[PDB]
Amino acid sequence: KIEEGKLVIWINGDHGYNGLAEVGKKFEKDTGIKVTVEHPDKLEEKFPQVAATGDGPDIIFWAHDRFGGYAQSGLLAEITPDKAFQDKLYPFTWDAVRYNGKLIAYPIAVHALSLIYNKDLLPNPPKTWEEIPALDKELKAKGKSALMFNLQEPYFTWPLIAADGGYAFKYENGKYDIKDVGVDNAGAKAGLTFLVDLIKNKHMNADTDYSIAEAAFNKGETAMTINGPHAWSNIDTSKVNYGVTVLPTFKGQPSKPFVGVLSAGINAASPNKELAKEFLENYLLTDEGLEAVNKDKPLGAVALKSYEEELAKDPRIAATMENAQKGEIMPNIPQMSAFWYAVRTAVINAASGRQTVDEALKDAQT
Ligand SMILES: [Zn+2]
Repeated sequence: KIEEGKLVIWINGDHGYNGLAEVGKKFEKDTGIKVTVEHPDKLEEKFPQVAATGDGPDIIFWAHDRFGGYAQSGLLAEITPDKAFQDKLYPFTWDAVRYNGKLIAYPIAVHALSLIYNKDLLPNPPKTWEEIPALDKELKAKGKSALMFNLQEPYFTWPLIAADGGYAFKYENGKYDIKDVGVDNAGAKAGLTFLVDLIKNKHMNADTDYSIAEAAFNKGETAMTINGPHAWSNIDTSKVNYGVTVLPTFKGQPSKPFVGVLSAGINAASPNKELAKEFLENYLLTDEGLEAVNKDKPLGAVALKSYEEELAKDPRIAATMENAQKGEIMPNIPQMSAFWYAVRTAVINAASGRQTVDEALKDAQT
């Protein structure tokens, strides 16, 4: 069982666990209660195991898309923020931590894809997808290319597919309708066709993955890529003069990336639920608490309005949140997994020519 009278917190080592431990110190220095921050390997797989026997940490930090499965198993306590605290965070971030109508975690950080561009090769990046073919022809006359990004994973291609009407599961009145999938409607077909035409006209290559795209942009071979906040650390080393901006529009509508929310959940077996609430609301989710974690390792964009307004002085972070609000929350329901594999195969088959766009998307509907 979980020990009463202390807080044990699990958070991945790629986040500011040392900064989180300093927040624990301010807590441990005006409450008396000790906070121990641990970063065990594969914590997202260990947590459901230990929490099923009534053990594990008091608080777990992870991407919200895994918290739906935790909540399905009753591993997470229903949190009780009052309306005043809820208004301190962006409303769409609360959508990411709701399961079966219950809030089951506190939103912390916000992740979304943006357009990354080389200011030297391209000082004013394009605003729409439609102008990218001609811009590629201009750059190819100089021996550069316009755009390279990961075509193997649908996380990277979905923003264009979703723009004109494609969607995963219909989201209304706070619930996903698993009987309503929108991968082969007219809008999804239109965006995927534009993608395939880019490959047929040799503006992109179907075999490009994460590594080929990153290496090409970091060496100045291509003018743009598409990636998230975790990729910036590599571009900084390349000394490529780069910027981050809003994704291009398609048919006048914004590209719609899926939004990931780093969230903090309270173990349902914890005897320290009131201590955890005090720590998360009044120490971590403050300007001073988020600053302590951010100075350790950058969080990207954040769900707390007051601190996001300061972080957005960085145009890369402002662009991240702008794309996040133009996108959609990643569904946390279990059917989401069958969606991703289906769309992954459809995009791969349409890009290579194994299937037409219509046939690939139809097979993805079922
Ligand atoms: Zn992150």
